[PDB]
Amino acid sequence: RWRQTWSGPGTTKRFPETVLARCVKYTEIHPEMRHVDCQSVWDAFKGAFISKHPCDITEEDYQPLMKLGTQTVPCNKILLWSRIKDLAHQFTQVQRDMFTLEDTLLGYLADDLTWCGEFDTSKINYQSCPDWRKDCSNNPVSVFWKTVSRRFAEAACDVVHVMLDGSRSKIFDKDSTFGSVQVHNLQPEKVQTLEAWVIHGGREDSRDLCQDPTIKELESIISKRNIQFSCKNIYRPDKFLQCVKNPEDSSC
Ligand SMILES: NC(=O)c1ccc[n+]([C@@H]2O[C@H](COP(=O)(O)OP(=O)(O)OC[C@H]3O[C@@H](n4cnc5c(=O)[nH]c(N)nc54)[C@H](O)[C@@H]3O)[C@@H](O)[C@H]2O)c1
Repeated sequence: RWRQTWSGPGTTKRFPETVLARCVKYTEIHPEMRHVDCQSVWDAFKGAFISKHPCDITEEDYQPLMKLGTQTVPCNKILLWSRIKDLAHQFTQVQRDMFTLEDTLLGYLADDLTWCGEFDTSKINYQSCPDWRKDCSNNPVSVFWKTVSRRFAEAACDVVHVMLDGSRSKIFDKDSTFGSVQVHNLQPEKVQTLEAWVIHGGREDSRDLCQDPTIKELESIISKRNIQFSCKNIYRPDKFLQCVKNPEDSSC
């Protein structure tokens, strides 16, 4: 076929098999998630979007999945990120210094995957899925991520960290999931400080990007919520990762 329904990529090939194998892998590795039955997890995931108009998905559709994937994360060890997923994950890989959402069962199941169904049909749509901008925002992927990102922000306490891409037009973007959802769902009764790490993509020296207009916006939004704001430049992401792997000795 030469003309698809939606303007975005279709469900990832072997989506059922992949979600299930990820659930097996995760539950075998993480002892706290040993009680999880993976078929019922798959079934709840499936029940959220199958037979449903892929432009009419709600947070409620994902409630059975949220329940089965319930998980305690150390509240003071949360790492948020925005436009810098690779470094965030390489970082938390080193010695579980922290957790990203993709280190939870639910985030781990869905990471890098696309999925949608069809109204009045129980088929998975492997040909196309709604683009969140071109088509509609209430689609299975977008709704999933909004819901889990929010619950993950709500679980944080004490010092929360966020990695930001210092080479973006807007280092902090109000229209990102981080800026539109997570910053507004950090709980001021629990969260003492939001500390931003601004990751330089820029060669060598470079500016004090903690002074960037968008970082000041972030500071201002967070301060008006009664949460403290902290910022640090990461001038050389290569040296940072090395220092995390091997603290001191090296000129860290
Ligand atoms: N792992 C993920 O794919 C993912 C997707 C969406 C959200 N997250 C969580 O929010 C933060 C990252 O989201 P965000 O700040 O939007 O950063 P990015 O722009 O790099 O988002 C990653 C992808 O999510 C896609 N995506 C899909 N739907 C949307 C949407 O409705 N609004 C929106 N802003 N982005 C969307 C988008 O096209 C990107 O491909 C971070 O703390 C994660 O824990 C993670």
